[PDB]
Amino acid sequence: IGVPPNSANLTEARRRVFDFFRAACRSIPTIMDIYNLQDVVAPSQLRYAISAQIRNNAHITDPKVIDLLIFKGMEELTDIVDHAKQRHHIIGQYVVGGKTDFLKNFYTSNYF
Amino acid sequence: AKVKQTTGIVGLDVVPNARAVLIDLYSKTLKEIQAVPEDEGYRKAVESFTRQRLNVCKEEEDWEMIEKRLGCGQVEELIEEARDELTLIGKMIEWDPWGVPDDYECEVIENDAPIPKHVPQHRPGPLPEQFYKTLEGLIA
Amino acid sequence: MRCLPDGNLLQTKIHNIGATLVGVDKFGNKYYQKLGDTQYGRHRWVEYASKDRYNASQVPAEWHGWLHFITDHTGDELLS
Amino acid sequence: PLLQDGPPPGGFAPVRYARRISNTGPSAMAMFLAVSGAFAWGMYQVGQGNKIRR
Amino acid sequence: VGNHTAKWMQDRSKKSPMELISEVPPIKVDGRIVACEGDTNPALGHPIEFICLDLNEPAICKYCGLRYVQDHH
Amino acid sequence: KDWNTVFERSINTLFLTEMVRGLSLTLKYFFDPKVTINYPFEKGPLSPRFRGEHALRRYPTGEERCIACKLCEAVCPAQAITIEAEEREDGSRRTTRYDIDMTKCIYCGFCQEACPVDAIVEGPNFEFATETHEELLYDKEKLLENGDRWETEIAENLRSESLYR
Amino acid sequence: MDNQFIFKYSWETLPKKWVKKMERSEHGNRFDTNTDYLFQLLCFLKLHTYTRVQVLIDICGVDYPSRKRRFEVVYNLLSTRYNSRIRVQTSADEVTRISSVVSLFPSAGWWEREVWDMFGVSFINHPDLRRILTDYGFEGHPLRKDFPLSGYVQVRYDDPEKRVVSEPIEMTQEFRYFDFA
Amino acid sequence: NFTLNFGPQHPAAHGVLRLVLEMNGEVVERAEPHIGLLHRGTEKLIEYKTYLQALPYFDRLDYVSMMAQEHAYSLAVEKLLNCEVPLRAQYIRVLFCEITRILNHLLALTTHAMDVGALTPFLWAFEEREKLLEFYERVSGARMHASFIRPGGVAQDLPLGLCRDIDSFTQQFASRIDELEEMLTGNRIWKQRLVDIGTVTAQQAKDWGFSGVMLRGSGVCWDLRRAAPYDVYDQLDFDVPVGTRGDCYDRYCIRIEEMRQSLRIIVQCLNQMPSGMIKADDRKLCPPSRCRMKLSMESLIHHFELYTEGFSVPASSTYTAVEAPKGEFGVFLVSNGSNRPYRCKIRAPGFAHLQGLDFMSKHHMLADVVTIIGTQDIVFGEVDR
Ligand SMILES: CCCCCCCCCCCCCCCCCCCC(=O)O[C@H](COC(=O)CCCCCCCCCCCCCC)COP(=O)(O)OCCN
Ligand code: SF4
Ligand code: SF4
Ligand SMILES: [Zn+2]
Repeated sequence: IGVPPNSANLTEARRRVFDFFRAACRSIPTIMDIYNLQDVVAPSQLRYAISAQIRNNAHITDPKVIDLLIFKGMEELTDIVDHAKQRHHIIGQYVVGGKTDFLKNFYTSNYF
Repeated sequence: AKVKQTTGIVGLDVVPNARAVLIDLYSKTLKEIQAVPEDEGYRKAVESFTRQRLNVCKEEEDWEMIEKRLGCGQVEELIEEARDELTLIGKMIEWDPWGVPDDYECEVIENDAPIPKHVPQHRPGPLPEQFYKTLEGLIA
Repeated sequence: MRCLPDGNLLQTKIHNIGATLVGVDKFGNKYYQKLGDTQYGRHRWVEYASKDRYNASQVPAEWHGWLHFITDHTGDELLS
Repeated sequence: PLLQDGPPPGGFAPVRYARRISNTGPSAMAMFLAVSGAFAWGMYQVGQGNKIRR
Repeated sequence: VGNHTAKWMQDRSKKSPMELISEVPPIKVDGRIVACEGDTNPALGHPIEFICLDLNEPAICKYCGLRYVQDHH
Repeated sequence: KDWNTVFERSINTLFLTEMVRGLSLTLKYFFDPKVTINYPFEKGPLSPRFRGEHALRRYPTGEERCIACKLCEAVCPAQAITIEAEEREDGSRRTTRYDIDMTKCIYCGFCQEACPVDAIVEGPNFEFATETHEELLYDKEKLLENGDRWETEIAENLRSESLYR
Repeated sequence: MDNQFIFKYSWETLPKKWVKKMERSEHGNRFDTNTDYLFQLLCFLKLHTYTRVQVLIDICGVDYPSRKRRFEVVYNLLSTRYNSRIRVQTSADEVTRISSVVSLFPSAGWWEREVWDMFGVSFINHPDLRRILTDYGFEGHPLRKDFPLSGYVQVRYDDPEKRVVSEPIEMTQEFRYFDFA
Repeated sequence: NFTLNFGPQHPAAHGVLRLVLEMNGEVVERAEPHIGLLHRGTEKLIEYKTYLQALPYFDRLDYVSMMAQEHAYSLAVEKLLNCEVPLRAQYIRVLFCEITRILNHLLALTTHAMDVGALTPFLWAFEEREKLLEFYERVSGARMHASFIRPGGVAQDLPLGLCRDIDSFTQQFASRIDELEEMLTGNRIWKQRLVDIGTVTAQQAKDWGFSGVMLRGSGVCWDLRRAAPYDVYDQLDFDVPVGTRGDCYDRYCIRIEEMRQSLRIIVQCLNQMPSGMIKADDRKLCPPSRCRMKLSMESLIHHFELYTEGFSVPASSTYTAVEAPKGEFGVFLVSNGSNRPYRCKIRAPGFAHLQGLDFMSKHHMLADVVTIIGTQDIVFGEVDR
């Protein structure tokens, strides 16, 4: 319940990561119901987005940074579930549901 | 000698046998403090004020005389403080914070910028003489 | 006859009984006083020229201070 | 200027700040006696009225 | 009527402040210096400004735009 | 404790004796005169210090008092004042733009305290509610119209208050 | 119990390794301690007969971006028994959790939530550590010096969605920074 | 347990009050306030203001006790500057602080009474409130957010005739207090709604950081005006009422008595009011007179400096507290030597008091929750900042 002490090493931090990932995935049906996503996106895409977020930070080696990331992820999950702010194609911070990029940006504006 | 009807403090029950309770608590304290190294200032301070209070309690049979000579609140509050000191003595044995580290450094600053008379300032007044006896014994 | 539907105007007509006319402004608003003590001696009020469609913003500056007890000078003395 | 808002010479008249005691009010026996006597005499009158109605 | 006044004044019924101040004739002074406060009561005007009248052209108070000239020379 | 005191307590409880006093002094106020003000024919009292709608003032010659020193803009706690200025055609230091966002302003009067020439003031008007937000974005010409409309009262109040500030 | 007695007695009685810095000043007696001794120091001050620091008045953070440990956490405490005030401070960074003092002072619960919300400092053994002041789903810690005054997002009613929604900010008139230095 | 989500979106019960309660029938098992609905970033805004521009933020924290927070902030700035305030200004400050205390207590008592169904005392008390608002407006030109008390003293001197009108108010206020009391104090329904409701022990009050009436109701004799006096409070006679039961009824009685003692203090301030300056004479921190600035260079320069850059405060930090009507109101001010506060932490008593709602309301009826909220005297401007 209470905020745990910082992970002593990468093994226990990885264990906390796995626990957070399980808790996030198990809450997917509740999120699908709350945001009415049955005809918008598959549950596996939500799982895939969560896992991709975990993977993009796979280079972190400091257990304290991992603990902080897990705490922030838990808070964001709690706000998504308990205090949902429905938009359409967007849940929280994730979008749900022949020329190079330079030319497009140049046509857009002078600030890239 | 008359029994106290109220302490006037909500939740602070009257203790009619406050003298015996205080004597037992102080004796317990003077025993349990011996687990602290003799050189530690905490031990000397506790022994000093605990012995003074215990002597006052032993001499005076009327709790009103104990409250008057001590200058420290009702006997019920003196009991709260004694129990808290015993609790603190237990935590401190367990923490074992004693001794001085090898590369111990400590910065003292005595900032003397004055403040106006009119701004809020705590001016409690002088403590009972035992506090100063305890302090001077600690310094010496 | 405006008294029957407009009760706000009726209260002014009633309390005008026995009042002293202090002055009239350029819009025709009439200013009255009593010199008694009911609302701690505050007995200044204005009867607007338009018995319908009266509005508080129709009080000119020279009389606004007198009406709000800001000054004891009437609109006439200020204008002079 | 040299004139500031303040108390008059001698200060202001003293003002009370403590509660004032109003009054005890009607006596208890008096209320018990009035109610009891009204009950007894009125029930006697109820009997008289019932006899007349009959 | 100028470009400065046209930035804010969109009503031409009244004269602009620039024309109004220009219509006030210069105040004649006995002397080569005059102090302007912008009001008969100095506390209700502008900070006191001392103006030299050595030039033939009327001298302008930089706070209220009042103009002063030497009466004799 | 005693039959008399127990009886007196019982009667008082049964006969609601203490409820009578509240009824009585509620009824006393029923016949007294009322304190209600018959707005808009009658108004509440205000003082010469009252901080109402801002206004820009002129000298009696018609010249603007404001010299675009920008002190009011600097001090404004709400950043509700926006000024632009330049040399006028006759060389005068004058505003080209003087805006007050009446919806940012906190009506604190700091601008009036800061002004060195009594140009900007909070006048006595408080009845200026509008139907649109844009009408509450006052520009320089509107403020000068306010000053022309309220000049006599503003000057009287300034005469009154010059002995304190 | 004056600030001369508190300074001298605390020097004589406290374990030495608890206090790194001691200031005596009319601005307040101040003790600086490492994060690992904060809890024990506060428990000592609360329980000890000659201090009886029973009231935790508040906890607040201060951001110092030029410091390796940028956050300073300040504990303002009061002894109604001796009519005296004490300030105890410790430093912290963005990832290092410090001990909660809720078990010592129940009043700390919300003040710790506030420190976490405003600055991002986390508290070990805090029973319920979530944001308390900001909007749900808020990102960032507004009282950090690098957090912009107007933030990053604003809200408005969106008729097509029939709801209030959040978008990146757009300022009609930007905040003007007046540098008088 | 079922969960009742109570948010009164109206000033009947605060207005941004939001409560999640767990109930066992009509019995409250746990009360969880949700706050931040009035969090406006005051502490962040202040860091972008000069010390003078920051002052109006303090009127808007406990916006029923405006001048008290003004006073606390001024005192903190004076403390860091080592600035000496003239005696007349000290007396005016205390006089206005006690007027504010009366304004706060009238509002708190009668809004609580209206919440538990007594309608008339609200109207009766708000007329007296209107008279006191008139004193605010006569000195500052504002009914509520005066920004009148400032570092160094007060913005302006009293207008002629104000002291006489205040004396006239004091001559009749005791009867108004008596009327409120006879409406409430002895009434059996009022006692049944307040006696043994929200009991607080002295240990609980200390543990949860309670102050003011919330602390004195539990028998703890503690008032900052006597414990850590400021301005001219040490020259004034007044009593500190303390409770014996620690419940809502004791706190109601304490607030009534505090109004009586405030009346006493006001009378003393009126009689002891001295002549002289209302602003500190140090010409590096206070505005010159209008006539001086229009006549003297040094004065003009100082006026320009003061209203553009503001004064500097030497690098330091301190905590300053006053006995606000709602309890201990404190400011932790950090200065870095510049003309803007580096950090301004505001310590609001309502924050501690509302945190205590869970333990206070445990095992009480649903209808007692509003009673306990009323006895705490919560204003969310200071809770949320
Ligand atoms: C021409 C004028 C006509 C007027 C007609 C209407 C009169 C006005 C009625 C309205 C008065 C105000 C109403 C608001 C009060 C409502 C609250 C009532 C509370 C209540 O009932 O309390 C009970 C006692 O009252 C009671 O019990 C009430 C019933 C009393 C009946 C009396 C019974 C014995 C009388 C003696 C008879 C002996 C003679 C015959 C042999 C005891 O409950 P509690 O919890 O409040 O306790 C605390 C006691 N402090
Ligand atoms: S009243 Fe205050 S906030 Fe409004 S424009 Fe004037 S200085 Fe700025
Ligand atoms: S209104 Fe006054 S303070 Fe503001 S720019 Fe004009 S002269 Fe300066
Ligand atoms: Zn001029």
